[PDB]
Amino acid sequence: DVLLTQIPLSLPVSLGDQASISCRSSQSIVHSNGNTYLEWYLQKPGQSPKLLIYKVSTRFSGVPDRFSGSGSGTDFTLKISRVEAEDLGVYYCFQGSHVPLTFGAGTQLELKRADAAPTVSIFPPSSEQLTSGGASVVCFLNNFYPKDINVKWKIDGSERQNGVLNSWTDQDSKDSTYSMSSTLTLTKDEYERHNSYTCEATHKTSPIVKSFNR
Amino acid sequence: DVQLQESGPGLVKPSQSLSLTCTVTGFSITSPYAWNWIRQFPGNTLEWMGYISYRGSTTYHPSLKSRISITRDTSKNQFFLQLNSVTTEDTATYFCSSYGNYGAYSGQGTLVTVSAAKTTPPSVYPLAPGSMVTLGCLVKGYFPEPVTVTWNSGSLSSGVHTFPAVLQSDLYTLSSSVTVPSSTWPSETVTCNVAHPASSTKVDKKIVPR
Ligand SMILES: CN(Cc1cnc2[nH+]c(N)nc(N)c2n1)c1ccc(C(=O)N[C@@H](CCC(=O)O)C(=O)O)cc1
Repeated sequence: DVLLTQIPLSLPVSLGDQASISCRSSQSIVHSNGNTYLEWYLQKPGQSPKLLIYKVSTRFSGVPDRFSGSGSGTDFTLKISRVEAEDLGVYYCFQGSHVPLTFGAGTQLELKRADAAPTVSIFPPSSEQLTSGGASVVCFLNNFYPKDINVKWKIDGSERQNGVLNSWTDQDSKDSTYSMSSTLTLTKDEYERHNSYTCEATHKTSPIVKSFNR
Repeated sequence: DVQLQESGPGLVKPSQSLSLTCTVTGFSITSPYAWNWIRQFPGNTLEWMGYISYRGSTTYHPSLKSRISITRDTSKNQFFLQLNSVTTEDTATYFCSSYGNYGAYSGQGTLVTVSAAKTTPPSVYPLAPGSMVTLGCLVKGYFPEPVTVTWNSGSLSSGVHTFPAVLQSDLYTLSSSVTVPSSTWPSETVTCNVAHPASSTKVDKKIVPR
């Protein structure tokens, strides 16, 4: 199978910047008719991927001139001469020259900004959930930048990892920050075995700590 | 003018087969060159499943060839996808697309969930704390995806984070946060509005302190 290597996978940019994405083919993608079916797609969130460039350098209908494709053999490049607010999303390269037809892993074109520490909020289980015999402890690590932040749970001085469910949001369109939710899933009985519940935002010292006592 | 519209069931039981329809408008499926079926896995990678040409000959992803069948109805201007012995690993957003000398056109895509799980509404719980104040909503144990979360019918959208759903074990769970000034809460009403269309539910949970 033809493997497509996209370089880089994450492209941090400022509006107005010149951007370049590379697509490296594991083998030649020249079809038996001499044509190279190398395509570039842009996927915005919620939307389906939309064609930008096909046959290496042909711009699709409605595609601006700031988007251009080039390359030969195993190295293909998508260039964005001026990054606009509407150009943000995930870029994919695709080859249709050999079966199976294949895509690259996707390049996230993301907005740069200054580092931001998260806002940590901890929530004891609700009385409504306790009545059902369940006790979920929820923590939010909101509006941080870049993705370099983690969660750490401590229950009465001991690190907790089992029963922890984490989810990260995409880059926020409001301020270019990321957010994450961490839920410690316990039964009412498990929750009653412990007193002090601690949620921390960690970095590669210094953590942002939130806690409550049962 | 050109439109490719996917249709079919959103839920399929494991070992059963998924069937999807692509309804084409704007031009004929008889126009060159290929009429594709593509899938995008949860938060993921894209896979070209196969295509039927303008002349009716098929080309499949070798790994799917034995389970996959792409057919067409030239007079209805539709093409079809059949994927047989389905696994939980077939859960994806399925799109139909076209390719030719003009480039490519893509449909909007529909999520097809492959699970043994049955339709369950979520349990919605308020999250009140123990200059700004963060409140939340826990939307637990629903099936299938999706749910929609709004805060005060949308007037609070500015300081809202609705986190992606996680699957455990065969049910989905999500949370949503809202941050408002300390002046606004508990003095004024903050309500979390959750809708799960599949089970026809619409719940409104108010955030009450202590
Ligand atoms: C090898 N490819 C298949 C191919 C290429 N890129 C794709 N790109 C996408 N997005 N999807 C599919 N299915 C693709 N399939 C391929 C080869 C030759 C013709 C072809 O002969 N095209 C025209 C005209 C050929 C010509 O230029 O004379 C025809 O009408 O037959 C099309 C596609």
